Amino acid sequence: QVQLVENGGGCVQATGSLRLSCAASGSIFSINRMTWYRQAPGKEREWVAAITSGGSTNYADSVKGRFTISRDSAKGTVYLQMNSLKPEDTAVYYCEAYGTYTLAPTGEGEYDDYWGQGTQVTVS
Amino acid sequence: PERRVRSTLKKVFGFDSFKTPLQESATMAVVKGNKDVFVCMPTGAGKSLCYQLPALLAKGITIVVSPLIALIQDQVDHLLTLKVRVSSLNSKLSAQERKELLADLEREKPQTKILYITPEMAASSSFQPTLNSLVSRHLLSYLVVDEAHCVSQWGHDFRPDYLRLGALRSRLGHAPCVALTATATPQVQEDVFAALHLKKPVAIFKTPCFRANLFYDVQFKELISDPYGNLKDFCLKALGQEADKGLSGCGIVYCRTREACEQLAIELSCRGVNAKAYHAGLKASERTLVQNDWMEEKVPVIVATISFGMGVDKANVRFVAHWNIAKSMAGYYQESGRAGRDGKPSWCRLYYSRNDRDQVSFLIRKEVAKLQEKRGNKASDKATIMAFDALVTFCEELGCRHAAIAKYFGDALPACAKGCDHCQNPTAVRRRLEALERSS
Ligand SMILES: [Zn+2]
Repeated sequence: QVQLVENGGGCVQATGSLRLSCAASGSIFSINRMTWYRQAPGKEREWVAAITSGGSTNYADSVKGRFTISRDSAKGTVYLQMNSLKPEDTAVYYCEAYGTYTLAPTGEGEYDDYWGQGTQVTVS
Repeated sequence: PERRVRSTLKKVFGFDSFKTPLQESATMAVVKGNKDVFVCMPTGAGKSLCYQLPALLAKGITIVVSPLIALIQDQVDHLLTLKVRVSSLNSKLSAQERKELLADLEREKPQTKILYITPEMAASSSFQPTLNSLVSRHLLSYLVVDEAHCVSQWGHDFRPDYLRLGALRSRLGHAPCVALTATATPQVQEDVFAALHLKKPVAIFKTPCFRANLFYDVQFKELISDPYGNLKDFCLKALGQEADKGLSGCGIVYCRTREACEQLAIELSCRGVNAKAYHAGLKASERTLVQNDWMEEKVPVIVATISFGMGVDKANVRFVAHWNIAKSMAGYYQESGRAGRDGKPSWCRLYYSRNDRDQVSFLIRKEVAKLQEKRGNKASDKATIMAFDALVTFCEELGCRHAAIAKYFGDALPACAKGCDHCQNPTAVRRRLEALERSS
């Protein structure tokens, strides 16, 4: 199977920045849609930003300008650079790997959706 | 357990073993039928068995959608020879044969075990009540969509009918869908998965393209002192890999125009590598004379137009050289693939000219335009130019040539093993690239 492990979170002052990574393990060939969801305590999961194979990026109106996601194509890993942080942006951050094509050199593969473990992010 | 499979494989189909261990792994996955499965194995791989055997171990009817009657027939014919309760429901059936079958399906305990149906029929409301009753009685063990690539506009055999099939899958959620095709770009697999509404996780059994015994390399006609001489030497180096037998094997060369083919046979033959031209221009007799010589090794080398070659395939093809880049990456894989079928080392080489690239690019554009006026605008129009560009990429990148192919077709990282120019000497390739940047 595939492991989605988020990193790069912690506690920071407002007007700070962080950068979250999502290390997608397994024999991954392509991720149709890698999305950043955030779960603020006491609210409904929020759609933050997402990136297609080919790098087509879109962002929630709540984070446009401030946030940017990217793929280190080589590492096989997606990043959420979050600048100009706000106490609102406090949440747990996690990716969905929608349409995650895995394939061994054998010829044996799978196509599936994978959800990441999460990283804790508080903002003073 | 796995006990049943071994038995049904021999007692029914008369097979002591599966062709490949991927065929086995695929088959065994279908049998569990906890997940939908995609099988992308090339023609003659044993795809059919991956649902025919599971269909029989299961205690129900397997419906097999297949896109024209010729295809269905060949299988339903052979399935009968194996004494299997297979039935096609097609429009080539007398209204009486039609009715007798639909009657069968409406009975509890229906005779029919595998049902071969056109996409055409599987859509028609003439079949819907029957289909419903089959689902409602939990009689449906498996839905097979053969030629699954025909849902895809990015696959170049698209069939509007195939779009219905997705809706079908969702109705009989009870039963596994097995999708099969011989070839799928990653875009076609993504289409197939979506348009057939295949339930994630989708188990995939895709035959790797990658073949160890081939050695791919690229040279640039712009940077070559004696083009025709380089070729002579390449052909020779590739031939006589058995010095005890002297000059053993055979080989192929590819050219855009016929004049190039005739001339190149001449120039190679004079330089001392005996070669014949093969093109559509010649009579049928000339074609069979040149092809026969080559088959029997009377002539070691043949020079074929990229428009037309390979009347028949051969095993000891020690080399496939492209003088001119091909229409498409698919095309260069196809063409270079006639090399090395016997498994002994072979050499594939592409002669890259920016003047070639441009000359083909304009011809692609021009007969893209010619089709937009003849029928109109489409998703496939982008794919033509894309297909070609993946091959330009192949040439212009420094990076394992087998891994460049693997990515295009959707296989994981192949274990190259000093098995292409860049894997053997990554710098030589770097230096040769930089060189064409000056002469760009
Ligand atoms: Zn390589």
